[PDB]
Amino acid sequence: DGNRDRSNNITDSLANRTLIVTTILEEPYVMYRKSDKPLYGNDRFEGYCL
Repeated sequence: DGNRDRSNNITDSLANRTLIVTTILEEPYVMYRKSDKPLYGNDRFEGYCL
């Protein structure tokens, strides 16, 4: 078998993986959001990278 060699418009396996990303603090790419409440989760930041 020479194989069918499938190519898909969207290449993801149902998106069942948590991407591991490391970041640093730099304007305007990364900063804390302006709030007076404690920050939690993945939304403690904002900027171009997010």
